[PDB]
Amino acid sequence: LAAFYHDSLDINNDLHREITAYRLLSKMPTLAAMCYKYSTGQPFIYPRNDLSYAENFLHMMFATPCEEYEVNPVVARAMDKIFTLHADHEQNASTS
Amino acid sequence: DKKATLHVEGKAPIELPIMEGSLGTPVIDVRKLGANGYFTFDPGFLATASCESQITYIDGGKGILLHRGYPIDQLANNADYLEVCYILLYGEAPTREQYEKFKTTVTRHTMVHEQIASFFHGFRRDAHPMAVMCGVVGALAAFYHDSLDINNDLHREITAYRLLSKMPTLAAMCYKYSTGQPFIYPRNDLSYAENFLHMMFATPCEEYEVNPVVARAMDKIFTLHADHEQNASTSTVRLAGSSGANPFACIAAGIASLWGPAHGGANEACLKMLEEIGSVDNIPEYVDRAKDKDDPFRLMGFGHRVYKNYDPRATVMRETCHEVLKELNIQDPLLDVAMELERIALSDEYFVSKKLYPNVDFYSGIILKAIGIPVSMFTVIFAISRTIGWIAHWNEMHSDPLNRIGRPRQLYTGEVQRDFQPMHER
Amino acid sequence: DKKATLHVEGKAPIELPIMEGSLGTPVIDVRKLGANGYFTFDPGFLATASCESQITYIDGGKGILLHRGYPIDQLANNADYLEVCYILLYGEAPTREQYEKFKTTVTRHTMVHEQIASFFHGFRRDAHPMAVMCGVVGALAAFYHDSLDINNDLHREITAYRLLSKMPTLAAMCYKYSTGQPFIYPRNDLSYAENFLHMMFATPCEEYEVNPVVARAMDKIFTLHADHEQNASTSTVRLAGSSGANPFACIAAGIASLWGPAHGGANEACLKMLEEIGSVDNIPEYVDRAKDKDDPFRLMGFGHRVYKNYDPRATVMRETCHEVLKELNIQDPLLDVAMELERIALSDEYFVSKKLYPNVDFYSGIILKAIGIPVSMFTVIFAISRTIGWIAHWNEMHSDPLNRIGRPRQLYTGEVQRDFQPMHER
Repeated sequence: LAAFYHDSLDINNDLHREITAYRLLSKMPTLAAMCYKYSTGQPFIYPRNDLSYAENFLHMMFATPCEEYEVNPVVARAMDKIFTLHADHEQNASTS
Repeated sequence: DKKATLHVEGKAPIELPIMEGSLGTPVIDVRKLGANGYFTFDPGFLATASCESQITYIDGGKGILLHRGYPIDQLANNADYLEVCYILLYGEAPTREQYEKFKTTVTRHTMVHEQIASFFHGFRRDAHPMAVMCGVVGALAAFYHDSLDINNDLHREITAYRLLSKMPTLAAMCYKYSTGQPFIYPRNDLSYAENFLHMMFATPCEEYEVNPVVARAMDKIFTLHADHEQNASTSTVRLAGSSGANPFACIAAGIASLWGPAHGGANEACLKMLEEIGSVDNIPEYVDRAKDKDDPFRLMGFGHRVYKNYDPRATVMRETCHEVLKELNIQDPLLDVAMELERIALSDEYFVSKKLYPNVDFYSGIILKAIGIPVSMFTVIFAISRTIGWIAHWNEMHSDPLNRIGRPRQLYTGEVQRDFQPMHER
Repeated sequence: DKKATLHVEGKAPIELPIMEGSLGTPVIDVRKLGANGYFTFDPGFLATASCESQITYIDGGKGILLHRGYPIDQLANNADYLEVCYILLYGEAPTREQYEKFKTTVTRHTMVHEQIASFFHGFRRDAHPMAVMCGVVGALAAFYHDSLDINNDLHREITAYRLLSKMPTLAAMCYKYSTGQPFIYPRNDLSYAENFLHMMFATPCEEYEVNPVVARAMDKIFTLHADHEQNASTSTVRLAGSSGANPFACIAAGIASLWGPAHGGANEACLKMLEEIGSVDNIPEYVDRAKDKDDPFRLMGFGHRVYKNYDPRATVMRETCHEVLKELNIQDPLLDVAMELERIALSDEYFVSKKLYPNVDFYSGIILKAIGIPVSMFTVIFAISRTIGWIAHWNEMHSDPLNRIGRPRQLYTGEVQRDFQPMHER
């Protein structure tokens, strides 16, 4: 990603910084599910706009081209909660 | 407890155990012949039983074909192919629950790993499909070799599911590859034969709907070619497996064998004979060129080397063929030719008398061509069907107490010992 | 013109022709046994001669190995491998001119098409080399299938040159592929064995100079494994070829066969036994664990199933092994172990009495490991050597008047005929 946007990207322009945050926020789950698909040798699954963010992650993770995958909403709820409870933690190794 | 005795001239009688099976020809046990200073001579092994087996029984003269004791006609009129596969693997008809579980599992393995899907781009698109099929089955060997302990009978069970589930996926991939169309993923709401045809013919441009008469036909085809006792390719699979070789590499060897025109070309040779006649007009003349013993032209697809009177697979294939043609209502000169040859075989005395009935190859060629399967794919389909028999033989071989590495003999006809002299000295 | 007679109990005597070769065991012709209502039973075909052949003669007890009548020791002490290959193909020692022409041709085919070089990227880099080797030989089949008429004996000659020239290129490619180093092109100023080692070990980072003692050793290794009469892999190549299969697919089947641990693992099993002993200290204790009949530990690489007294290949390999070790002057605990086992085998009565001499596998394992060839490549090297024997058998089979498709029999031990009832009715 760094390679790809480096030229368009002026870190002093606070508006480029806003776009950059949307980019990481939107793509991170797509890339995550891609790693999963890659490592197990299954095909990538495109995002579906009719899905919520957590729903959409699980779908990209577990769906196959072989049938309709239906995300169980208890699980989608759980995944949402997980994202939330790990969103931020003040200063710490990785944030620092 | 009988015995045969073999006498030479001034040597003592040799005693050889006679063994009998549940059915068919008794055998003379020659395992110890070598110690008495002879081997047998048997080109093609036409008289040599390499093994005991419980899978498939054939008695040609009487028109018998059995899988685990079940007659093929009853199997084909009353079971789907996967059920027949169950039988070949486990030795008994499954319960409904065992069958449901068997279908679910088959379905789960139907997708092919992306790494194996990539391997197609190793071939040119015009490579012959059986070739591609060999390579691709060899890739499976690469892929599972490390996880795979052939002594663990549970790895062997998984391996059979893998070939059973993937073989049609790979087959349809070869087809798509060679015509430059995109691969089609399996669909779980489809039956095994349905799913094959869909992966073969669907496109991303519309919904493809598999006609159920055709899906029925394809199922019947799989079934009627599932297994055939010992024969070039099955023996190849056993012989290669007797060294402890990876099962997928053994299957690949079987496919290599099947691809030989003398094992896997009968379907085509039969279409080729129809094109050679060209028109209904030319029937009687070509009829007579078959009859001319000195005329290279013979009728391909009539009578049988083994099912001399009646092949019970032919009766089913005949009925399936007529359904397909009525349903697709094709108009083609070669069909008419084919259909007229059939009327003649079934009336004309010389055909009824010389036992020259339209055989299983005749009808399966017609069905395959009528459903839009190209000639280059005929043997690959044979391969898809037979794979389940290969693997069951392989398994049975592996579980045999009498299993050991093959080392056939020869009769030496070459040079006697002579001294070699270095090139500088000549 | 003798005959054997086989008697049953109340049936008439059966008359079976006895055939004799130029050398070795006479054979009882059973081609017509079937018509009298029997087959033989012969697991492994240990007593069944599938064919006539002039290529290689073995008499184990007497320590004889002949290629077109030339004894292997004379061949190995006096010819290079390509000369031996010439002999296997054409049946006679070449003149100097025929040999020069033969070398030039071999050299011309040594490069592999870029399209075949690409096919490696189909595999993961850690795939087992024999696997890669199968696929890659299957790719050759794809590539030449259309140009290739197996009935044209001139296509068959070209095909043998192709396998002979490329097999070492592909072998070294598997090696480079699996270790992630770049491929090394053939060099025409090098000899065949020289050129193999160079393609195996050179890098773009400096001039690689092949040590000539090692190149000599590698040549000897090729030679001593060029051919071995009928056996799992060679029989596999014939059996698969009997259907008219593409020669490259037949070779691929042979490689599949060879890869089975019971055909191609002897070298390794022998290194594995050395690592298991670990130190000179542990010799006598492990010696005694071999002796314990109830102790799974046996000595791998001593004595022989076939060359019961003396393998004449072992004498040469012994001398080659000592040259290599003196030249490379390696210091390794496993070498010391190996060398001490050797001193013992050659003195200790129980070894000399039980005929447990250090065999051709013992020494070739040591040479291979000492020259930096990894274990994963041991069978691939066996495959490179043997390919020339495979192809000569294949050719001879194809030129046989008695050639026909194999269809071995079975003894049926399965279920008797039973009715099948549909699942809904159970």
